[PDB]
Amino acid sequence: PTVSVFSMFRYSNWLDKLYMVVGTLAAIIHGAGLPLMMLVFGEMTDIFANAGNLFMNLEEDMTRYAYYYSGIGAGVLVAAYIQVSFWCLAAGRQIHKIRKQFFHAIMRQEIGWFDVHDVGELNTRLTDDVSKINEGIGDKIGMFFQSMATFFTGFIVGFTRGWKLTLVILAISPVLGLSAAVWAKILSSFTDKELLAYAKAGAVAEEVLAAIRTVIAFGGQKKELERYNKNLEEAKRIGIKKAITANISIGAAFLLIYASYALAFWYGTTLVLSGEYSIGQVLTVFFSVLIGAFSVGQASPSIEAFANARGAAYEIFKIIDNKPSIDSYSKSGHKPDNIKGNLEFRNVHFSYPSRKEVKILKGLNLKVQSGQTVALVGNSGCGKSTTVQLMQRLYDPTEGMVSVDGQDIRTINVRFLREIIGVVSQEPVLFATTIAENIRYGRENVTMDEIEKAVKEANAYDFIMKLPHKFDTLVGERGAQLSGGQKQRIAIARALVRNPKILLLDEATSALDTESEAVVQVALDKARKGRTTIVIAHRLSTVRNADVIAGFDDGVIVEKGNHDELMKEKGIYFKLVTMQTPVSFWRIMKLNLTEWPYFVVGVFCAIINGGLQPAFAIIFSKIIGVFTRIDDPETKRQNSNLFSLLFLALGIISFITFFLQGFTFGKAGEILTKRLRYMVFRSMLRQDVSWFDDPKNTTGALTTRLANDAAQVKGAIGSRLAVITQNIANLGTGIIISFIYGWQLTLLLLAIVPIIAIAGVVEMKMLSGQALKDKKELEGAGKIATEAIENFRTVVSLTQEQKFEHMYAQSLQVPYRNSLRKAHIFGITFSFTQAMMYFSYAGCFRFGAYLVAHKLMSFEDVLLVFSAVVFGAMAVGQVSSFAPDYAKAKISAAHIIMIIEKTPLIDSYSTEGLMPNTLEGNVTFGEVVFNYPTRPDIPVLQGLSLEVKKGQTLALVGSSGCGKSTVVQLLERFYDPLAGKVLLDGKEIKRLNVQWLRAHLGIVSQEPILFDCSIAENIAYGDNSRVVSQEEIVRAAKEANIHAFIESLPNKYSTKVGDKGTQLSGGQKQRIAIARALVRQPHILLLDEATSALDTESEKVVQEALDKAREGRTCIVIAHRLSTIQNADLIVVFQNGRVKEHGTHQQLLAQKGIYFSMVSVQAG
Amino acid sequence: DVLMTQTPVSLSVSLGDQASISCRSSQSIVHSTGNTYLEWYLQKPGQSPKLLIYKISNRFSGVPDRFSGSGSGTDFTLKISRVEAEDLGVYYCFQASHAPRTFGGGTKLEIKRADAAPTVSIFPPSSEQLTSGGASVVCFLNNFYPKDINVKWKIDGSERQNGVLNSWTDQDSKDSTYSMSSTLTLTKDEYERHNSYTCEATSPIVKSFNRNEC
Amino acid sequence: EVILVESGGGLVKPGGSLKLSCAASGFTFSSYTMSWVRQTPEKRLEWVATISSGGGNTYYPDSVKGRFTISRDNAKNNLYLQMSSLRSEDTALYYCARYYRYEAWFASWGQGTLVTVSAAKTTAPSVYPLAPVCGDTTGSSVTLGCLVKGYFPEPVTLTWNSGSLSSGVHTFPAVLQSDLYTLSSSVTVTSSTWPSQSITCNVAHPASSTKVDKKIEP
Ligand SMILES: CC[C@]1(O)C[C@@H]2CN(CCc3c([nH]c4ccccc34)[C@@](C(=O)OC)(c3cc4c(cc3OC)N(C=O)[C@H]3[C@@](O)(C(=O)OC)[C@H](OC(C)=O)[C@]5(CC)C=CCN6CC[C@]43[C@@H]65)C2)C1
Ligand SMILES: CC(C)CCC[C@@H](C)[C@H]1CC[C@H]2[C@@H]3CC=C4C[C@@H](O)CC[C@]4(C)[C@H]3CC[C@]12C
Ligand SMILES: CC(C)CCC[C@@H](C)[C@H]1CC[C@H]2[C@@H]3CC=C4C[C@@H](O)CC[C@]4(C)[C@H]3CC[C@]12C
Ligand SMILES: CC(C)CCC[C@@H](C)[C@H]1CC[C@H]2[C@@H]3CC=C4C[C@@H](O)CC[C@]4(C)[C@H]3CC[C@]12C
Ligand SMILES: CC(C)CCC[C@@H](C)[C@H]1CC[C@H]2[C@@H]3CC=C4C[C@@H](O)CC[C@]4(C)[C@H]3CC[C@]12C
Ligand SMILES: CC(C)CCC[C@@H](C)[C@H]1CC[C@H]2[C@@H]3CC=C4C[C@@H](O)CC[C@]4(C)[C@H]3CC[C@]12C
Ligand SMILES: CC(C)CCC[C@@H](C)[C@H]1CC[C@H]2[C@@H]3CC=C4C[C@@H](O)CC[C@]4(C)[C@H]3CC[C@]12C
Ligand SMILES: CC(C)CCC[C@@H](C)[C@H]1CC[C@H]2[C@@H]3CC=C4C[C@@H](O)CC[C@]4(C)[C@H]3CC[C@]12C
Ligand SMILES: CC(C)CCC[C@@H](C)[C@H]1CC[C@H]2[C@@H]3CC=C4C[C@@H](O)CC[C@]4(C)[C@H]3CC[C@]12C
Repeated sequence: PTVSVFSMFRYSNWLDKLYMVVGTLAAIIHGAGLPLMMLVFGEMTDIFANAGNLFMNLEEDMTRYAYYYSGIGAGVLVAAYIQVSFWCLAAGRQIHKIRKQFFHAIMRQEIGWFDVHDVGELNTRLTDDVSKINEGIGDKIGMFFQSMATFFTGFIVGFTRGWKLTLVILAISPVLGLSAAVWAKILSSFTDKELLAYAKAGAVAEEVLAAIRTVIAFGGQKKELERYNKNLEEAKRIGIKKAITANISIGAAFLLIYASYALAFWYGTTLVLSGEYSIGQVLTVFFSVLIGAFSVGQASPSIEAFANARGAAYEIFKIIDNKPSIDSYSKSGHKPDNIKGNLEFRNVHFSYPSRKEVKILKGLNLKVQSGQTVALVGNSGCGKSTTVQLMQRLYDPTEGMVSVDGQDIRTINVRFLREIIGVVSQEPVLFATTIAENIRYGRENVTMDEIEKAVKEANAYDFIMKLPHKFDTLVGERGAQLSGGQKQRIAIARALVRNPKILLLDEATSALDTESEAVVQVALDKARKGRTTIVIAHRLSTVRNADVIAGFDDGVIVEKGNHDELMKEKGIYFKLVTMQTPVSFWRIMKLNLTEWPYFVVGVFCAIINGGLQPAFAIIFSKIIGVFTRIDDPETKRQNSNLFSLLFLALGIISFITFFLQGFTFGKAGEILTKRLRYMVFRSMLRQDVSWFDDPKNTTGALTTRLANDAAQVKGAIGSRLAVITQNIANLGTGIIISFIYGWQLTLLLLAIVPIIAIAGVVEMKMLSGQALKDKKELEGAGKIATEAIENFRTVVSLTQEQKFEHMYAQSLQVPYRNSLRKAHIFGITFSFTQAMMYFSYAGCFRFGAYLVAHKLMSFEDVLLVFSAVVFGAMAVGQVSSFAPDYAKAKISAAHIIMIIEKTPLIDSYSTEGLMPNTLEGNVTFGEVVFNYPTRPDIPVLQGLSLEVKKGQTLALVGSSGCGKSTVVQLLERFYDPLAGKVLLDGKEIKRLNVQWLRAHLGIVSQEPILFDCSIAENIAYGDNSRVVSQEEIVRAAKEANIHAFIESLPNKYSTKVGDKGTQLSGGQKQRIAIARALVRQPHILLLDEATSALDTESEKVVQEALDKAREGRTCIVIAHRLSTIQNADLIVVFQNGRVKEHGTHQQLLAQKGIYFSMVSVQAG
Repeated sequence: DVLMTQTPVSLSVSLGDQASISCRSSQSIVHSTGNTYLEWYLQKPGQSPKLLIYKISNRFSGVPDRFSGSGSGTDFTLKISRVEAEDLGVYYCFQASHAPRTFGGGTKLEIKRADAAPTVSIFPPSSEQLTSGGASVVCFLNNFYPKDINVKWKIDGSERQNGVLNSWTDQDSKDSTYSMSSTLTLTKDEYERHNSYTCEATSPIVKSFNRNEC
Repeated sequence: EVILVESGGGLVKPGGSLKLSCAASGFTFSSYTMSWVRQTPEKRLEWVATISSGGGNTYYPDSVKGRFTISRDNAKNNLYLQMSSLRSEDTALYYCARYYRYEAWFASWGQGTLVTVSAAKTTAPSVYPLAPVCGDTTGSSVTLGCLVKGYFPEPVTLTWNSGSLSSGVHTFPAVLQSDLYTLSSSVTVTSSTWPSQSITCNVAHPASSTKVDKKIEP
């Protein structure tokens, strides 16, 4: 669907409504400017053909006709300026209003809108959709009107000069319109066809580049490479056919134009010889009507662009038309004055609109008084965060009524209520400004003294003092520059600066140490006496000193009372407390050196295509020189027939040679792009995981490099050799011939050819539009939008949208002025290079009359020099426009050859190394330090050590991100540590073979990822370089207890699975990951988070195959669920990388340490 | 081939009358362009032909308005009104409409005038010719009209000789008269044998001389 | 004005090869179609050949094609006609003629050039003075003659006193007899002219390089 036309120009004022009307009138005038030139030129050639009478008064008459040409030139100068300037100004101002209103509408949106609509889609639709609207209401509409005016002027001038000859053109004119329409529609950046061809291979590229570590883990690079190559060859085939047909179309356009010349002259000489028309009358009519018919097709991309703009405006306007159910832009709600903390919930049933079939809540009733510290305890899934979100009115409850000190929310203001409730969420985000602004983000008017007070209440002033720019430090994106503890404490301060009336903490001390959490809680109890408070966390240290503790079960608050009340109640909380106690190099031709025959044929055909322009200049001059000589009717009839036949033969040659040049260069270019994509992708795969770490080149840079290199390198190689050759042939022959024929006129015209060529280029660039507008500026503006869509979760709490929209507008204020000036400049350059042609006509034919009068050259020679040098410098402009840039192509080639010759640490195709015939299975790590390359200043390990024997079920337990999967990567050769020693059965991994190690063991990743194929080819990814038997495919499925969910689906072993397994559930993809690794039969096995999303009955059937297969092979399981940790052989707890405790489980349970506190979570 | 045939072969016209020639073609000349090309040419005695009407009823630059052409289909005509003596020669009708270009035969135009009589003058053989063994007596009959006149050589008063040579100029455009020469050529011995030589134009006009030398 | 002059016509034995040249001044030679036309001794005009303005197209009639060949040299402004396999019926007077806009075929004719194709041998003329007996006067006027006789081929030039005497002259057309030509001319001058100052009969026969000025004597 698409908008109306009245609803596209919705943001148009009286000033924008004037610009469009006057630009439309000026475009009509500009349009009619050219057929009048052909009328004057036809009338002028009769002054030169009847000049010599057996030359007096030739220079007077050429003076008058120079005035005519210069008057038309001035008229077109003024009208073309007005046209382009006024349409680009109307579009610019309107697009500005649309950008602002679109973003302002995105801000006033219900929560969860972003979950429904991905935020890369919002951030991309923003820019793409506004550009797609801008294109259609800009100068494309002016060009449309200009071409309709040219059409009508052409046919009126035609029919007025002579109707008999115009009717014949009009009979063959629809074919001309179709030829031109098809040509320009094909021409309007036919690049999306290549994107549509490469879409599927890009899908494979994005799959493999989402799970690079996984594919490297299984070692199956070759399989994914075969897949990419198959997709690639398909796209290559489609491209070859597209080149064939596009070039056939250009060829038939040229054939039709030339055979039209042939017919026009064959019948026009019949009319001239009969005495009815003259030769000027025939030139007038033929050129007027031909130009009108071609101008109708020069306006076909405008209807396309307008349809696309209409389509995109529909989406945007629909986004800005919806009004959510809650919005801080409505002042209807009443603001209270005497603020008193009181919470009343009663019969509160609520469900998430994202998944409304499930009901987490089934009514909660609660009454909380002022200052009453209420804690809520329960497992993750009851919805503590759901209650926190329910509080601030992020949603509305489906049943009941909620109230805060008497009256209900549903009749009072959302903004006022939102500001007085200081809330901290589970995972805070921090804005990438200075920290002073971050803490200022509480409210508007906060001075530095209050800032210091709040930061000293947060006890986060030490790391403020040790780091430079103590109030000027720009924190990185998503709080990466500082640590987690500092970040959470300053987030607490950021909440406190608002001076709230109700405080709501949710997991305020997730990764916090002892003394900082203690001082934080002391400060929290320093500012709780005037404010209501609700705290949600896991640590029971900051819970025992509360007012009232409650307990969630199935969303329902079941237990109520104080501490001793739930002690004597002996419930789940009693169980809890009972258990707790730079350069650029040229090698681009060597890349394409295998396809030499295509280039030989292509350069030959390009030489001919360049020569076709002077040949036409010569034939045209000679036909018009048949009627300036004093010959009989038989001589004129025979010579006219000869030259009309020559027009036809030149048409056929043009058809063949255009087809051939296009086809051979296209085939060579497509072979080059397929080979380049293949080689680059194979090189990417052969890079280890350490190269991919770089945030520049992890996901987007590589896929954009594939889809950019493809086009660019064929651009350089084909453009250079074809355009340089075609234009050398064309202009060189033109200028040499026109020098031997007349050298004075040639020297005069040789000063005007630059402007004619560049005029062609500026016009064609106007036809293609603008690829990029205000790039730097668009970055400056879109950074704000990115950081405002990413931090939406936080910013709806902070209620700082207004203060964010103003930042957006301020960021827009520079590109706006820049764009209006750019329009006023482009209008001038376009109008001047358009009028230059009329002035060139005038100057050349006044000089020509002078020469002819002094008998220094003939008329036919003036006409030949003019046609070869001027009619044939426009062609240089067109050809040079159509060619793709060489600078971007050459830098792209530099990057491609960098990636191609790129040499990684270890070679994947290297079998060299220690290859023992036997192994033992014992591993030993000692004093092993690991620092991430991306984070060289932050150490995650401190020289850990381990000892592993055969069959030893070694468990690893710790906090999140403490070096859990680090030991996994440190075994699987992803990272080699700077210091340490790793003995694998007395064999150091650095001297062994690199594929053998990765071949012997087998693991399950943290998150299961499956490939775009059936489940059969998902499990048969585990064993490669080997013939997989289906009896092991069903065996591994029965063993993993997925055989039931396979044998149930239609096309059981050929059911096509979505990307990452988005079709089936998390438990099944976790099982089929267990079965994917099960077929490996590894002598060393690792498990990371083996029971993340799995049922309780499914864990026993998963582990039962593990327990029976644990024997013989070393086993290492890392999980959070204690069930697999109790039965393990030995357990190793980590703390910031350091091995704290190690030994048998009983020895760890005898001496109570930190592991005892880990066992004390929920048992009893 | 298409052949043009002009109706009068000779045409005599009083000074001041009207003269009409017609040139009927044989294949109804008309080109493929719908133009019919049919021109008239006039050759005055002793000069190259000159253009006169480059199609049916046009007129060449310099040609008086007395000449007019008019023709249709396969019959064309030329009419002159108030002939003069200057307009005196042969009129050809050229047609360039078909692939061999053909002229017509011609129509001699002769202006009538008052009969004049020749100034006759006889001349004796020169010394140089007598030495070589020859004798030619020459008699000019100048500025007379009409053309038809007879000259009779008399040798020694009675010998009407006949071995003579005659040659007519064309009608003179100035006075419309004629002339002609009569040359009696014989041997030096047959001449010496006689004394009196008489030239007689045809009341004839006589002229004579008496000697072999004086 | 347009001046076309022609040259190159002389006697030729049958089967021989001749070449005629016609030089054109006063117009732009390289713009005009040009033709050769021919006038027989019965005085019947016949078209001979046509050539277009570049030199591309040439048109001959069936009678003459194959043997004759027309060409033009646009740099020297010259028109040439080459003739081969001559015949007796190709004996005539040849004119070059220039084409006219508005489509008239021969606007400006040149002077003739006379071409004879026979076995007759070149023979210089015999010039004889003609005066009255003993210088006898005929009143206020005197008529003098001059007789050229026995020459071949036809072209012969006769003037009086290098062209000074032109008013009262009567040259008579040549008469062929026994493969020889005979021509005569008369002048009429006042009696106070000839006996006072003598009158010279200038005769030239280019075929034989003959050139004789015979004074008339009493
Ligand atoms: C707004 C910028 C501008 O208007 C563009 C462009 C150039 N301008 C000047 C105005 C102009 C055009 N024609 C003219 C003819 C006489 C005087 C002025 C002009 C033209 C036009 O028609 O606009 C409506 C045009 C012309 C050619 C052109 C593509 C082109 O644009 C569509 N050709 C590329 O090779 C050549 C041609 O072969 C072609 O069109 O092939 C794609 C073209 O044959 C036809 C049917 O046009 C032709 C004959 C007109 C043949 C030989 C050379 N001559 C020179 C180039 C060419 C033309 C307009 C300014
Ligand atoms: C139709 C719209 C979009 C444009 C208006 C067309 C204009 C440019 C038309 C309207 C009337 C037209 C004129 C009508 C009369 C004549 C007289 C003739 O001897 C030459 C053409 C000429 C001079 C025409 C030129 C084109 C013209 C001026
Ligand atoms: C777009 C299409 C349908 C237009 C229709 C084609 C017309 C314009 C074509 C078809 C046949 C053609 C006509 C055939 C016969 C003649 C008769 C002559 O005395 C003038 C040309 C004229 C009149 C032609 C002019 C062009 C013509 C009328
Ligand atoms: C459809 C397109 C591609 C080609 C259409 C060609 C038609 C419209 C053209 C091609 C040849 C043309 C004909 C060419 C010759 C003549 C003879 C002339 O004295 C009258 C017009 C007439 C009869 C033309 C009428 C229109 C005509 C038939
Ligand atoms: C598809 C359309 C636009 C093309 C129309 C057909 C053209 C190519 C045809 C139509 C009539 C044809 C002409 C018909 C007659 C002759 C005479 C001959 O001695 C030379 C070729 C010549 C001059 C032809 C050239 C080709 C020609 C002009
Ligand atoms: C003997 C001489 C005068 C021959 C004339 C050769 C000229 C016309 C040739 C020689 C160099 C050629 C240029 C070489 C490089 C390029 C740069 C490219 O971005 C557009 C084509 C362009 C601009 C060519 C245009 C044609 C050109 C200028
Ligand atoms: C003196 C002789 C050689 C004159 C030849 C004209 C030269 C100077 C003209 C002819 C065509 C012109 C080129 C036409 C188009 C382009 C493409 C554009 O992206 C850069 C300018 C460039 C490269 C022009 C530079 C100047 C140029 C090469
Ligand atoms: C925009 C800039 C480059 C203006 C260029 C304008 C040129 C092309 C125009 C301006 C006015 C014009 C001139 C106006 C007057 C005459 C006087 C006459 O005796 C010769 C022609 C001549 C000399 C014209 C030729 C072209 C001309 C010089
Ligand atoms: C091409 C455009 C941009 C401007 C070029 C203008 C040239 C073509 C114009 C400007 C000056 C003009 C000259 C102005 C006056 C004279 C003097 C005389 O001897 C006749 C012609 C001559 C020599 C003109 C020829 C045309 C001319 C040379």
